[PDB]
Amino acid sequence: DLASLAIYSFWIFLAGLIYYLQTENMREGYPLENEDGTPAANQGPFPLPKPKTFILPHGRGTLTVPGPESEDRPIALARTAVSEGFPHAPTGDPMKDGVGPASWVARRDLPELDGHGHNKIKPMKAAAGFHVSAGKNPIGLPVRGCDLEIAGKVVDIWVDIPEQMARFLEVELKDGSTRLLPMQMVKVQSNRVHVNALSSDLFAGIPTIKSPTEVTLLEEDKICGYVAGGLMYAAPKRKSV
Amino acid sequence: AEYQNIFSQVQVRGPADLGMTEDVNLANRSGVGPFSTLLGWFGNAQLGPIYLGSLGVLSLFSGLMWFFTIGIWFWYQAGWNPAVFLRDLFFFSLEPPAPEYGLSFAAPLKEGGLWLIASFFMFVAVWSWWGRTYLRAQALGMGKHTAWAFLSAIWLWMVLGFIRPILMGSWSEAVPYGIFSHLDWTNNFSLVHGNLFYNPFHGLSIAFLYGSALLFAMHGATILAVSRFGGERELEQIADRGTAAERAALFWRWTMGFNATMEGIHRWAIWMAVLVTLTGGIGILLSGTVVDNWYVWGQNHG
Amino acid sequence: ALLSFERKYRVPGGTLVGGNLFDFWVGPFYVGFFGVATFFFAALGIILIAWSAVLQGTWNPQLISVYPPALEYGLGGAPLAKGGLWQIITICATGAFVSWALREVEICRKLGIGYHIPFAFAFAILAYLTLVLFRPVMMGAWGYAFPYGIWTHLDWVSNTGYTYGNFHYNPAHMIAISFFFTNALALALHGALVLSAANPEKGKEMRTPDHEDTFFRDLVGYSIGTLGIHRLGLLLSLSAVFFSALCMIITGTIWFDQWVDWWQWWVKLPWWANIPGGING
Ligand code: BCL
Ligand code: BCL
Ligand code: BCL
Ligand SMILES: CC[C@H]1c2cc3[nH]c4c(c3C)C(=O)[C@H](C(=O)OC)c4c3nc(cc4[nH]c(cc(n2)[C@@H]1C)c(C(C)=O)c4C)[C@@H](C)[C@@H]3CCC(=O)OC/C=C(\C)CCC[C@H](C)CCC[C@H](C)CCCC(C)C
Ligand SMILES: CC[C@H]1c2cc3[nH]c4c(c3C)C(=O)[C@H](C(=O)OC)c4c3nc(cc4[nH]c(cc(n2)[C@@H]1C)c(C(C)=O)c4C)[C@@H](C)[C@@H]3CCC(=O)OC/C=C(\C)CCC[C@H](C)CCC[C@H](C)CCCC(C)C
Ligand SMILES: CCCCCCCCCCCC[N+](C)(C)[O-]
Ligand SMILES: CCCCCCCCCCCC[N+](C)(C)[O-]
Ligand SMILES: CCCCCCCCCCCC[N+](C)(C)[O-]
Ligand SMILES: CCCCCCCCCCCC[N+](C)(C)[O-]
Ligand SMILES: CCCCCCCCCCCC[N+](C)(C)[O-]
Ligand SMILES: [Fe+3]
Ligand SMILES: [K+]
Repeated sequence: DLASLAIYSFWIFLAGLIYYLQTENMREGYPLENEDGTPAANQGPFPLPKPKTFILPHGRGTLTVPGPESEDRPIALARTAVSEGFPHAPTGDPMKDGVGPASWVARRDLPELDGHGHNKIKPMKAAAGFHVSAGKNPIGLPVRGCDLEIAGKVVDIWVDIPEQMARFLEVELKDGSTRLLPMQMVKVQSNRVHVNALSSDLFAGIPTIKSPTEVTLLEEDKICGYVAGGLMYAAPKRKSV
Repeated sequence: AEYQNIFSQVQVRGPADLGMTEDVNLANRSGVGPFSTLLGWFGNAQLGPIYLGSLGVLSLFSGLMWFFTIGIWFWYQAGWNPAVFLRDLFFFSLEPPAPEYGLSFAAPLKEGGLWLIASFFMFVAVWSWWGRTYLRAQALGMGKHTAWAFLSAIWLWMVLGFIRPILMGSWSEAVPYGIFSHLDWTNNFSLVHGNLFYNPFHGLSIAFLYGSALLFAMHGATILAVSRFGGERELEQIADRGTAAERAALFWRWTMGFNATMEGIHRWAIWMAVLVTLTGGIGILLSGTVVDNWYVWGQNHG
Repeated sequence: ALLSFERKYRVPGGTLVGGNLFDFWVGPFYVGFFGVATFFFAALGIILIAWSAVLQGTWNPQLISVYPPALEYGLGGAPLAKGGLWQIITICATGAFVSWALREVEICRKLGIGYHIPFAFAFAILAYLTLVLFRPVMMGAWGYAFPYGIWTHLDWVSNTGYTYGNFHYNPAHMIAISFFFTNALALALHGALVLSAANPEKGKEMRTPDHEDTFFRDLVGYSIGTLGIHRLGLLLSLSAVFFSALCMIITGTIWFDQWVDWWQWWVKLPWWANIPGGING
């Protein structure tokens, strides 16, 4: 019977398809490692796929996954148990060390470029013809930490040109330097921008950008990570409200 | 609350974005349209420009010829009165030829011909739009996944309106153009074929439709959740994994025990969707051609 | 075993209950208080189902069916073999689903991400709790809920719909359906768009988001953007479910006749109500 041939074939295909799908999703973070970083014993029934190579634009090489996996950065943690499966305690300051919710990946130290080879993200002062077009403009607003203290003042929005959206607020600090706060972790309010992740005193600590009119992917990860970790690691100084 | 990033807090605007050229014939692109601050809270404020070559003209014109073949019928059915047209809009229906005319085009405008005309016009509209989905990919140097994905939808549509009625001997077996009539068609189809809940393909189709809601809820939630780390920038995350890809993967790994990569989620995405209409299409094509009653079939096939 | 990049994230912290007491993983799975809550609830949920199975007299998953209490029982308790087990298995299910959500919040807290996933899941829990709690409570009996069985639940769906004629005419349900279909359209397209960019014509370099917009603006005259679309899928799919819940919460409670007839309100507005011609005059 043709319905029976059809249905039975289909389950075969769905099996093959799931197989395919699952191996395609092992292109990163595999093979599995024990907590010491060595190759784990049981990997699983699905093999690593045959590798594929992406040609990056703008002369930026290729990326060829799966491949030799490495953090390319040292990890300040230490076991807390004598066996698998327990948390790993920061050996210093998790925020300054970039661990836990302060974690950052070691992405390239160049800026994401757009489809015409131009920095995707620029301070709005440098992005010709960009302006705030609706909503409250935060440039000038003071910035407040979860300790209810003033950390700085907003001095520019950093915009995504091709996507025409706000990605960071550049915030000037007590000492004149600036920091990028991810826009997703701020609350623009009538009369201030409130950042809840960090307390005022941890703002200096935000990773800085080597060049004042661009952010590299690496620096983005460092800043985004630093800011997120605050939620966890600044909760002592986080006053209720 | 923290920002949830469902709507934006500040909108910025800059010069109108005319797009990448690659190989696209710019003679056939339009100018930018207005910008909508309202759309801006959720997505992009920019409307236009739109590529509109010879195939687009064919598709839209043919597309309208469809919507006015039906319309004319509806106004007519209303006795030309706009009060009635508006009142009874959902009850009007352009119905296919009787079973007596089989696959012939020999049937009177008032009792089938107008249905065939509208079907002709729709068939030209969709297929032409299909070529568009390919060519626009092509002109930009991109993959053809969209065209291939679209073909899955086209399949179910083709089965319902063209392949199945052809294999059954009569245009009468096709769906009518009408809001309520097509819901009645759908219901009575299931009744006539033994309750389509007994059709395994219908079953799968439901699993994927729901699963599509499950997946996109998961996925969309996940990107929004890691958007403080640049998550939505999925292509550069594909070329250079960031803490956003890693936190997303690990959320899921720690929740359900396994997980996607940032390109890989999109293969689960494309397939979960595409398999809705793929399976469903098979389900219907078999209905009444190979299997008259799915309850009965069920009894004899597990 | 851990992902190549995972250890750095496995720091202590983020639990809502029990401090460190349950802050560990088993293989890839985070446990936590809500892991233990979930295990407890699933376990007992499953035993009690195997228990119902034994008393129906079957072990086949296509036959096992735990039925709610006969409508007689109203909103009270029924005995174990005749309505209770479903009642207690629903206490386990909701326990297990709600615990799973709170576990997801603990994972988010450890990982410093947003709480979107677990909030989203909450919508699915609500649809479920509409079909087994809010709707059966408002109607007056646990009997109006669906029974736990692979096929028997589909039996309930059909029955329930047909009680109101062709259920297609439920207007909340039309909105529901349109969201499920549009969601599926949006997934197809999003999947396909990213992949077409990651995976361009042979020999060619990866495309950029600008190519994704240019694609869609060329095709339909608009591009919602990469943040937009993720907002969109979440919105469509959560909308689909919210209207699913709504379309049932109103059915058998505020509207309980044939849904087809509901549309007479529009057909009979007094201006066109009596004009001759058309379908309805
Ligand atoms: C699938 C099994 C049955 C069936 C069962 C059902 C059931 C059951 C239901 C529907 C419902 C719908 N069905 Mg049906 N449906 C079938 C086949 C079809 C087909 C088809 C061509 O095959 C079509 C077109 C429709 C159409 C529709 C819609 C009327 C409605 C919601 C669709 C939706 O969410 O779309 C996807 C969403 C989209 C947004 C795509 C549409 C976008 C449009 C085309 C673009 C607008 C552009 C604008 C005009 C631009 C102007 C600019 C200028 C400058 C002026 N059905 C088959 C036969 N269908 C539901 C309903 O509510 O009916 C009332 C419902 O409950
Ligand atoms: C009482 C009714 C029967 C029943 C009768 C049917 C029938 C008959 C069919 C389905 C089908 C489906 N049913 Mg069923 N269904 C029932 C019960 C259910 C229940 C439920 C909770 O009980 C659910 C969730 C579903 C769900 C589904 C879907 C999984 C599937 C349609 C997929 C889809 O995307 O189509 C939507 C997609 C399309 C129609 C493709 C359209 C693509 C074209 C190219 C678009 C044209 C655009 C146009 C030109 C412009 C737009 C204009 C305006 C919108 C007007 N059914 C009961 C048992 N169902 C379909 C199926 O696959 O069955 C196997 C089908 O044929
Ligand atoms: C003859 C039958 C009637 C009909 C009668 C009904 C009835 C009756 C109902 C629907 C409902 C729905 N129908 Mg209708 N419907 C009909 C025709 C259709 C057609 C069609 C194409 O013709 C379509 C597309 C639909 C579409 C739909 C959806 C809008 C909705 C189902 C989704 C939902 O509620 O999800 C919500 C999702 C859930 C409830 C999932 C819950 C998941 C929970 C949170 C977790 C469980 C986890 C699990 C136990 C884990 C297992 C272990 C792990 C796997 C390890 N109907 C026909 C005409 N329809 C339903 C609805 O709206 O319900 C609210 C409903 O009750
Ligand atoms: C996995 C299957 C799912 C799916 C996938 C899918 N659909 C797709 C695609 C894909 C992958 C596309 O690429 C294609 C698309 O382009 O999306 C943007 C499409 C598409 N899916 C569509 C609809 C659609 N899909 C559906 C379903 C699904 N599609 C499934 C759930 C449904 C239903 C019934 O649920 C519908 C209704 C269309 C939006 C689009 C195909 C468009 C098309 O074929 O158009 C030809 C028709 C016309 C040209 C007529 C429209 C004209 C307008 C009225 C504008 C007039 C302009 C004029 C200049 C003004 C006139 C004014 C006066 C002068 C008169
Ligand atoms: C709200 C939009 C959509 C959605 C969203 C959604 N679902 C989610 C999430 C999100 C965002 C998760 O994070 C979570 C997840 O982990 O996903 C992988 C989940 C989830 N969605 C799931 C399923 C699911 N979602 C569905 C639907 C949807 N989910 C919507 C379409 C459906 C259906 C019918 O369409 C199902 C079946 C699970 C895979 C997972 C939740 C897993 C979970 O809670 O596990 C804990 C409990 C157990 C492991 C065991 C429970 C056992 C009980 C004690 C007994 C069983 C009782 C049951 C009621 C009987 C069922 C009988 C059937 C035959 C009807
Ligand atoms: C549509 C249902 C989803 C089925 C999920 C199948 C994937 C299981 C993958 C587990 C192995 C991955 N692992 C443990 C090596 O990381
Ligand atoms: C859901 C589709 C969205 C289209 C329209 C969105 C309008 C919502 C605007 C709300 C945000 C405004 N504000 C000032 C509160 O930020
Ligand atoms: C037999 C052809 C099948 C193709 C599907 C036709 C059903 C579409 C019904 C949509 C309603 C038409 N209209 C004019 C009211 O919009
Ligand atoms: C690409 C994602 C894979 C999704 C998993 C689908 C699981 C199928 C559910 C089975 C129901 C079908 N059937 C034949 C019993 O009717
Ligand atoms: C519907 C069933 C889905 C269940 C998927 C759960 C997969 C978790 C696998 C964990 C075990 C790891 N492994 C395979 C390496 O041993
Ligand atoms: Fe995505
Ligand atoms: K400027």
